[PDB]
Amino acid sequence: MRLEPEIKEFRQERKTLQLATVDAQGRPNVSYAPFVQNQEGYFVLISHIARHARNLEVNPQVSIMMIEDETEAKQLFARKRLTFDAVASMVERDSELWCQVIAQMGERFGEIIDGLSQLQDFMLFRLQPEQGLFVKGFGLEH
Amino acid sequence: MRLEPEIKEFRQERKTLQLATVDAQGRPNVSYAPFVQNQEGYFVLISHIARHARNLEVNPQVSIMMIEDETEAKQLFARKRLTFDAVASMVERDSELWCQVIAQMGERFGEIIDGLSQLQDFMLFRLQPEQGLFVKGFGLEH
Repeated sequence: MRLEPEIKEFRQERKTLQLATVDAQGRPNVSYAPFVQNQEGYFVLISHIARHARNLEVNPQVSIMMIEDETEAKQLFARKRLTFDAVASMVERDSELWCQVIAQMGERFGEIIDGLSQLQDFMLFRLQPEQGLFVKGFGLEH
Repeated sequence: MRLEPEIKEFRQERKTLQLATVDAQGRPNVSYAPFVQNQEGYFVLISHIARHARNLEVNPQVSIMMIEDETEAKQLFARKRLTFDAVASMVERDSELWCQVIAQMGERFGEIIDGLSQLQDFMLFRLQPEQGLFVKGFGLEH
């Protein structure tokens, strides 16, 4: 497959981001979150109870990775993946952006989003890429 | 399944760690690496060319996650997973621990290890847990 269409198929199939966040003193945390993406950036809906949400609140930098499953990988030392760093911003509840992304998320993930989007500790973060994109295992590399 | 056997099964079946590292100014990076574990800690063999290896060298804190695959998860918003923070240290090439761990890795991962263990950019890091372990999706929770 050609590079560009393979990237597209991958972004459409993968439902989760792996995230590296940091607290105010720069202690690292790794976590994951289901996501949707659109013209405004990548969006995750996560719990303030968990560290990654409290981290993105105080220190709005994230390293993001979208990666194929261990069991799907031809080569474990070369998992097909897309990686990029981003700047995090919280999305105001019930704002126009909020309603759009929640809608999108419901469409991708279904009923579950109904409950989650009601809970006060669940915050919506917009993540916007800034320093490039790394792509491994696509096109000529597949 | 009971908690303890379910954890045992997971660590045996899961072959990579997802890593959150930080550079000298505390900027996050997300990555992954095949691992082995033994009584000396968790071990990953990674390239100094890549950011995570240079991060671990200069700022040796890391957040580690072992996580079930996306396509296998019953619920995407509750992927079964183990998470822990750790301290990293570099293992001296051709030292006793190096030879011990390379043999273990070759056993888990096969001949690929023969090549990587000979590339000078590939370094062996020991990751040791310092602040307990978070267990999500096991035993009574399953």
